[PDB]
This record gives sequence, structure tokens and C-alpha cells, in this order.
Amino acid sequence: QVKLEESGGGLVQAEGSLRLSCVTSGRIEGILLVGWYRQRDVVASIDRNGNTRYDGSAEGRFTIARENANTVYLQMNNLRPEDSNVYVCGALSSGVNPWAWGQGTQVTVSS
Repeated sequence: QVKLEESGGGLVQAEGSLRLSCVTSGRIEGILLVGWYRQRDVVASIDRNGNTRYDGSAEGRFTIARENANTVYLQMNNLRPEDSNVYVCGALSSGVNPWAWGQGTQVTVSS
């Protein structure tokens, strides 16, 4: 009953930037946390109180922010080839089906 749709990935050169966007639809009232995950290990997350959490590799280069009630983005600066990955948006809700996942977004960082 929560659906996630992702955009913003693609191909970029090293030291470039991307902004990944995750849009939620459905029963968003029960969402406790929205995050971006390396396809699943967390990169960054933002919870219902606005608290943000970053993995050590993201801290200082990436920023997660909530744009509105349905939209969370991850600004990725100073990308490196080792950052090439499929990134997936996840939402943690309260209840029996706790996790919802987006379709996944390819990020490729060229040398």
C-alpha cells in the first residue's frame, strides 16, 4: 500500500554530481523513515522527525532532504567510480508489510 518511484540516476564523470529523487504514493501517513540504499546497505535516511542519518562513505558529500510530503532527494556530490551501483529507495512503515522498495536506479561514474 506504499509505492515508491525513483528518478535522477545515470552516467556522470568522476567528481560530478547527481540528485536522486524518490516519490512515495499511497498510505504515506504510516511511513517512519525514507532512505536510499546500495543494492541493502543504507547510504542516507530521513525519519518522520526530520532526523538525518548518513553512512560514513556518504557523510560530507551527500545530502538527503525532504522536499515535500511525498518526495525525498539525495544530492550526491564528488562522486567516484567506486560509487557506481544500483541505488534503491526504501520506506519503513508501521505494521505487517513494513518495507516498501523502489524499482532501483543505476548510477555509473566514469573515470
